[PDB]
Amino acid sequence: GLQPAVCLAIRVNTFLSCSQYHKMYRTVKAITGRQIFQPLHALRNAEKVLLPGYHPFEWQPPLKNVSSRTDVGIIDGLSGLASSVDEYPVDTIAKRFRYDSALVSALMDMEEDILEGMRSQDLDDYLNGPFTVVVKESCDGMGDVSEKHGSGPAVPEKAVRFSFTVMRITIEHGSQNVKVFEEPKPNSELCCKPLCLMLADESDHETLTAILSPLIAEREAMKSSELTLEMGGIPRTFKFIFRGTGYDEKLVREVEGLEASGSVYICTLCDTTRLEASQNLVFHSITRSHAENLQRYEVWRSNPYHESVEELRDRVKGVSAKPFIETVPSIDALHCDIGNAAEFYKIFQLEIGEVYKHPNASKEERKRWQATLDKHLRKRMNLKPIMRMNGNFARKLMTQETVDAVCELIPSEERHEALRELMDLYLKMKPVWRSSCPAKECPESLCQYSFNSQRFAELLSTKFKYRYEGKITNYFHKTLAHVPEIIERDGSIGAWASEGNESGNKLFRRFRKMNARQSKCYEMEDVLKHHWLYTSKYLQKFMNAHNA
Amino acid sequence: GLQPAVCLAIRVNTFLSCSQYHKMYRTVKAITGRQIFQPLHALRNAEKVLLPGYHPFEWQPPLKNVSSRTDVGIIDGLSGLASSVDEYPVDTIAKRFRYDSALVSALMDMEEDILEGMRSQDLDDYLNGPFTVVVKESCDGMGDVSEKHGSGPAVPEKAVRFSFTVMRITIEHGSQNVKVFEEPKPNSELCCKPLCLMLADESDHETLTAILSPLIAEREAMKSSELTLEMGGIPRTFKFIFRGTGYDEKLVREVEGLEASGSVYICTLCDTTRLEASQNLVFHSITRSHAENLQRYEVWRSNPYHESVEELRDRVKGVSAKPFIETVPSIDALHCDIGNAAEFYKIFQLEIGEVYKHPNASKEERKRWQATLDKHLRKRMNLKPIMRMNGNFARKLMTQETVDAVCELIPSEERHEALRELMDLYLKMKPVWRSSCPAKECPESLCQYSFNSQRFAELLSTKFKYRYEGKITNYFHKTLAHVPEIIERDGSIGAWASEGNESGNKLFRRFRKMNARQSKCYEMEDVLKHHWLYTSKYLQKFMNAHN
Amino acid sequence: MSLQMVTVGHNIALIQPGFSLMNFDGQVFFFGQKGWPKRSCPTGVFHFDIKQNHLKLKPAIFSKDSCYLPPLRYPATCSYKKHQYIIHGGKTPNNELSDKIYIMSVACKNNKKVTFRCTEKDLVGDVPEPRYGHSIDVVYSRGKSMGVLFGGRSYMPSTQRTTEKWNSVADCLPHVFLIDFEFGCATSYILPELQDGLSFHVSIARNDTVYILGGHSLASNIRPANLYRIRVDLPLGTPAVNCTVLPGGISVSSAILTQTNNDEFVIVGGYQLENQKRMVCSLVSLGDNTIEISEMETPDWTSDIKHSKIWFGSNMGNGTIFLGIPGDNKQAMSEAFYFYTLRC
Amino acid sequence: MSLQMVTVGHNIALIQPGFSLMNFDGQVFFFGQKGWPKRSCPTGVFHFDIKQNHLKLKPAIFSKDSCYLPPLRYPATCSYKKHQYIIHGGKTPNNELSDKIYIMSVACKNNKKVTFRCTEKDLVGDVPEPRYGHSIDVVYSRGKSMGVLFGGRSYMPSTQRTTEKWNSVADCLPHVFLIDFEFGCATSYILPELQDGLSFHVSIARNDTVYILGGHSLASNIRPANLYRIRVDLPLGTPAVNCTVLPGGISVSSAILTQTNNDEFVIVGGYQLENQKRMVCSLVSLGDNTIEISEMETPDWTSDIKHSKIWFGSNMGNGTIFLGIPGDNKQAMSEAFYFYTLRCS
Amino acid sequence: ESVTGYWITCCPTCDVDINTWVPFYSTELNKPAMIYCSHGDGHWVHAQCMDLEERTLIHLSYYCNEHV
DNA sequence: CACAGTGATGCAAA
DNA sequence: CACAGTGATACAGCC
DNA sequence: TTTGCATCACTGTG
DNA sequence: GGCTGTATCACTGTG
Ligand SMILES: [Ca+2]
Ligand SMILES: [Ca+2]
Ligand SMILES: [Zn+2]
Ligand SMILES: [Zn+2]
Ligand SMILES: [Zn+2]
Ligand SMILES: [Zn+2]
Repeated sequence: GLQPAVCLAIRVNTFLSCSQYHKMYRTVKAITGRQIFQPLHALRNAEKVLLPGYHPFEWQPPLKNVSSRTDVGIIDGLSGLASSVDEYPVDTIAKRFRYDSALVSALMDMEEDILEGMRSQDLDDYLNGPFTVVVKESCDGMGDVSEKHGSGPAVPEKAVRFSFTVMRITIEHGSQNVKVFEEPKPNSELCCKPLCLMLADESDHETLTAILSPLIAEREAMKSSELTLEMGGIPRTFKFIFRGTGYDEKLVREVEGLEASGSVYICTLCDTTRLEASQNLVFHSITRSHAENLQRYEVWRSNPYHESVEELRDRVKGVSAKPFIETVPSIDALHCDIGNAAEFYKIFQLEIGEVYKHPNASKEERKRWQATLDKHLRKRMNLKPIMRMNGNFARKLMTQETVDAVCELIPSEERHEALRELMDLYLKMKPVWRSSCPAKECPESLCQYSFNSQRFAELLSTKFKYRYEGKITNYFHKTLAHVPEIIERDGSIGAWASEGNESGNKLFRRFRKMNARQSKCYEMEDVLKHHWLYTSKYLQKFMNAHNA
Repeated sequence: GLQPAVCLAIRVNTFLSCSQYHKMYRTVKAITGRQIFQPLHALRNAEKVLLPGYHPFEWQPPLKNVSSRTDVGIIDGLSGLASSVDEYPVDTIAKRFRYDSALVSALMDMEEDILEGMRSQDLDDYLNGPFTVVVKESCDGMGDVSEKHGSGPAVPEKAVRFSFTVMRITIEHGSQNVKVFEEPKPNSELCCKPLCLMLADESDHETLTAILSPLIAEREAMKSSELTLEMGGIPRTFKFIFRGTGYDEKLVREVEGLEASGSVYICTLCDTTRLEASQNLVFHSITRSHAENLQRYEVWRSNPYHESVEELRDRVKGVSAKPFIETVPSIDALHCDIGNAAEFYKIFQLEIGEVYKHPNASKEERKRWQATLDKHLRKRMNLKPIMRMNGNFARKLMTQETVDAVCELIPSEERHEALRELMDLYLKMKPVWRSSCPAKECPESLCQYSFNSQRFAELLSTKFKYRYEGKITNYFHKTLAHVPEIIERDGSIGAWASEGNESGNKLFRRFRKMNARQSKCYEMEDVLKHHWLYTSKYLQKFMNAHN
Repeated sequence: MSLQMVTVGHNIALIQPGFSLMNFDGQVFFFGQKGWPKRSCPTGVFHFDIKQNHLKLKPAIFSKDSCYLPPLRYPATCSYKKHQYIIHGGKTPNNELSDKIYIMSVACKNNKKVTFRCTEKDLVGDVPEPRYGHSIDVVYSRGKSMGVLFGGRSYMPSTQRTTEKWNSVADCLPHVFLIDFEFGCATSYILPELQDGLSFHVSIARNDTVYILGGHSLASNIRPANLYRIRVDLPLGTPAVNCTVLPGGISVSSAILTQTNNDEFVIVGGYQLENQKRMVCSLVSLGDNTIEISEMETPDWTSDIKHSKIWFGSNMGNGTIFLGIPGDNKQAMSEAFYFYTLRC
Repeated sequence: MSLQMVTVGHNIALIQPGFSLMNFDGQVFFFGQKGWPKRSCPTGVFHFDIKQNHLKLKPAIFSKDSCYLPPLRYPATCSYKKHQYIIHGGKTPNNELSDKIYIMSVACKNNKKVTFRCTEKDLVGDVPEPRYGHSIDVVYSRGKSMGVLFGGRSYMPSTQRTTEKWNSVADCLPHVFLIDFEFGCATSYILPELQDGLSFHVSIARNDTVYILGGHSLASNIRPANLYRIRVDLPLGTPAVNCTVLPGGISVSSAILTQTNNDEFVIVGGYQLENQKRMVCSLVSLGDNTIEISEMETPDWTSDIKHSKIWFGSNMGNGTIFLGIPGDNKQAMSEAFYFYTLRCS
Repeated sequence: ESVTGYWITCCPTCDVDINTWVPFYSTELNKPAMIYCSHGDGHWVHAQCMDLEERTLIHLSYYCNEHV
């Protein structure tokens, strides 16, 4: 005996396609003689409960511009966009859920953990007090996604994924809010529920807006409302406080209405010129918001003070487009680490070439330096040369042994000491913006942060002025300035990182190849459904049922 | 209670990694209370009798320069190549089986198949006659294989795969030979048993020969010998016939010592030049052979007649290297089809712009013609532009619907009939060299092949003389001239193709990142072992236990 | 009609379907690019310069007293006469309709340089709802100049809009709007002769009449061959508008109109059916009170144009039409269009 | 001594470790490319022209009587005075040893083009076994000229070679070989002072003596610091060969030799240990009966050389050594090796 | 890339990075454009690193910042 | 005439 | 301080 | 009522 | 005494 739910959990979690599962079931049944595994149709029937559009729910007050039906599943991402010849050409296949249905399905799946945590917090398991659900949104733009032969629109070779993850649930049982659930691994791919999958270029602003507008409309509609849902008997009420902090820097620039990623304004958190950032490096403040960006765009369009182009650009600091997604200003840990690793790699390249003294940069010497650095790194730290910069190279490059090996190629000893001190300061600052709870895991490092940042800035301005005099990278500016304020505001930076969505990209790329139909009108639907089934805690609980 | 062999077969053929199988077994045991699935160590113990190097065997006479041990498994592909600083740099990691042990294992895993084949033709199961087995050899060079971080050799981003597939076994009863076994899917990826995996560039002659020399020496030793094995409790004697046919044109030119890439001499079977092939187009023969190439290289090196460079190359017929692998002269069906499809694509591009009427054209105009063809090939045939042509694109482009769709772009209806006739002739010729048994499958198309070839050549020389007057592509020459005879000699063309090795490349890519340790000193051996297990008929036949 | 190919430089990606071409003193200007303005040309208006069959797009800087307008995608554009371009409606890159009137003129022209002035005007009265794909013309009568605006496409009203069909469109009401730019007042008239809405039609501006030909009714999914004549009388009191249906019309949608000669127009392009393009060109001869439409010679279309699925374009104001064909071959390639120029 | 970088054209891939450089009346030639000869240069020999620190490898055309020799990766090469070069042994691109002697001379020289004549000579008598990395020199005594060949590395004998260790390399016997080129004969001599085989050593050819320094014995995996003098006398009868050990030797393997001035040589490059490169250069001063080994000033090496794992090179014969470092990485082909020229005064 | 790999540090203050490169001038379709200088042996440097304008780059299409 | 998938749908069988 | 693998080996523990 | 297998328009390795 | 379960090693891939 083996239940259909358990069979589905095994099949989904152990990366088995339907054909492979059918072969396994057929062989087991034929050889043993008893039906250990349930049939594929039974599994498909049993997989409908977990998917969206099955449980009844109510919204009080009723959602504005959103239908009241509670039986809607996978729907077309175009949202009825006109495909007529006369109108704007449409070359994009997209599939998405409804946001409210996805949230209600996620809450129904998490029901068991919610009740278990409520019991563990010494609270009676029948309260209907208004909860508070925190969901982090992520939007990522992939590349090198090959198109398929067949009839249909000439879709591009890049995809866009929009997903959400439930981070925290709190309930009021007095003068304080008690937490009943918290994700143990926020960046794990096992908790990143896809919501929309489209095949369109990230920089294709028109198509991106046309596809993603309904989701933003739903999110704005249900920011101020309550959701009543029957959970474990009693109906209970939930509230939602969305927090989108998973986008990368370029996508934040594109959706927040800011200018191109290369300009005189180089921060999505504050409004500071590159020269001012380079000359200050320490003291700033967070003074940017979605409503402020909307007002800035309105000022830019209306030109109320009748100013020229330069004066107008100074007045509206970088905003030249109307924002359409409300993103909380945040620092992405993964991309910050990647950028810092690339910066330190270039710093090592310069240092091993004696730029401070006798900087006779030769067209051949500039490549000799890179070649010798790459060979030395391969021989000592076992790192191969890579064109781009990824996370593992960053982690293996920021280690102290990397600087110890690089110092063998620098003739001077003062440069050795300066580089070692800089690397030590960076490594002391890193665990503050990467941990899931800085106030409890690295309290000394969290407290001793302003002094370390000031020393880092002073060293970078004194002993490395040959590169940073009127020029500081955006990630360096963010790390030096807005780490403590953002930690105080949110609680932990890194728990809201984009690692979950990046791993969901890998899961998407695997499923599109070996877990879905190969047609052009069904691949996105099948991939979305299988991904949602994969990120189900009810199914994942069986795989860990061995130990209790 | 599933047996360990059954569990191993399920895990191997369902593409389940060891960790995933462990999770499934743990969950099933915990939630059922009975050990339905056998554990990982039981599976590993049960898989031992399947890898090469378990069964005893004998060689009579003993193989020259080959050890007599019968317990050698995965060995180092470098074959003890010197790795000191003074010696030539070594930048490759390779793992290989011994050829004799691999063939012993391959013959042993099909004991039930051999017995069933013998019973199917009314022969005693205790026969000890000399089984003559023909083994097809394939070698491919892949590209874009990512290097891994670590310490050791700086391996390049390319790999080379060597594989063999047992084709058929014949037993001599009375005075006639009868086929005990015959592969029903010769090009299938399920019979592509690997022998040597390495990470080196295909066009790296020094490393390629330094790695592949032991295998060729083993094959030469095994060519004149016989193998005594035990099957069903009876001793049996086996003789081997090796046929190397999976090589592509570039690899066969590089190995057989011919001049690389395109040159004056274009075919690997005859001695014709490009101009002679373009002038005749219908009549040739087969004269190339390994011994002939060796003699040609010796003549080239010695220069007995004291001739200049031009005369010496004319006398040597394009041989400028010493061959080291005996590759049977043949045509690869997959690459022949791909090349012919590319040539027809180019012909469509030229005929769209009416080159036959306009002698010259500009680069922008040619690009516009190509863009028009690519755009129009999507509305009607549902295709997309591809940088390099592939098999599915070829099979879709060679249909009559494609010429019907491109017909409505040629302004003149005079060219429509010529293009349609050319396509019809190509489609008549294709099944002859694509079938696995032309004589018993398409006798009508096989009998009338010379007439179709002559009509095709006349059409090319009369209508399409603006591209094929003085220059005919090598694959077109092979198809038109060298094919009515390879069918008579060997028996089929598509059977001896590189499709199996090309499909096994996909399994190699999957296993490298899903069923192998992530390290620079274990990945090759893990991939080799898992591929050999995946290509085991004893494990395969359990999955078809229902029928 | 002469057909030539024009090679576009490094600003090719800036040309997307639905753009607008303005004619100022013999010069051609381009508006309605793809995406929000970059830092090279923050204004959003370009100097469409075509010479020896080569196209260049140079930035143009607005004046200090101008409003930087967003990039529209299907505005209703009309000329006005001391020469102005009045644009209404359109779609911003964020896929939201705009209901603002922009008047664009020239402040000062330097040596091969032109500075524009853009002024936003707010309408009062029965203001037209946000829409795109409509037509606006200017009518002069008895010394008074007004504007006539017809219907187009629009999103569903906020009281009937659902996120499952957020991007769905519907034809606006067939009412006729009369706009006075002197005080910016709009009055709506419902004419019994107009019952089914139209979109992507052709409007011709005579002395005191506006002629409407072509269209695509969304509700019935047809392309009626109905010709309408809207006549506006402008006495000292309230204006009067009368609509008359006339025979001899043609069926076309999203066609391109050019003015080769006085009392004469040329219609090129369109879509007779969903996929059957209108390869024929029409000649419209206008009189003081009578009009006629005839069929002219079909130009020698190239191979790519005859087999293209969609085509767009605009009028350069000098008897020429600038029209494009999608490349449909983009393997990380910048060249995605095959622009051509046609001369009548 | 000064070090200067040199850039190669579009055929840099033709340069591989072990390449031989030949000198003919001030002209530099390159032999031993990578892979079999292509259509551009069927002969396999190239003109190595350096102009304003830029390297060009031009094609060369053999004569009518030439024998087109296969590329050799580690041949033993010596000069002989019509000036000619004698090449013995080596490894062919098919990774098999050769046992043939090639004599290369200049037939006719025109403007910016040279024609070579290659002749194959077959040895008789106790023919030396195929080997690579050995040293052959030319000795003139009492008006008669012969050649002295020392041992190197070879494969296992054909009756003791197993396919599991096919590419295993073993040192050859320390027997010395005397070769006569007028009649192409050979004779082997066994000496008591030589008991362990040596490979990748340095040979100096004086009037009637051959000096052997350095080496690498694979049997013991050591690099002895031994200096041997081989004196060959050519009377009317059979030749007499004696060997003598001399204190003052150095330990080096695969070292590069150059001749700067008369009765003076310079040793640059080589390996002292497996993971260490001999960064010091040595000066050898010849004499009537004694030689002097001294240490010269260390050249200002670049940062890439001092921290590289291997390096190779050859001698141009004009006091300039052409050396190379396997720089960059195996990636998109933007330089695979880095080539320097060292001028020793 | 071919033989024109633009990913090389133009100057000590070379702000160009492969990970975060963005088109500043309206001419870099997929890869940044580089300006060649004939001072000494000559060298290719990124256009953005020179702090030039779009019009200046168009006019150009030499001594670099450290060579003037 | 490459071949083993690939998942949902639908009709036939016990 | 990303995280779920990737397989072979060795050793503690239980029926 | 629950199982089982055929069918459709595609894939990837070239 | 023999089968079972789990820690450990140096790496991966999506960025
Ligand atoms: Ca990304
Ligand atoms: Ca291949
Ligand atoms: Zn900031
Ligand atoms: Zn031939
Ligand atoms: Zn730069
Ligand atoms: Zn310069």
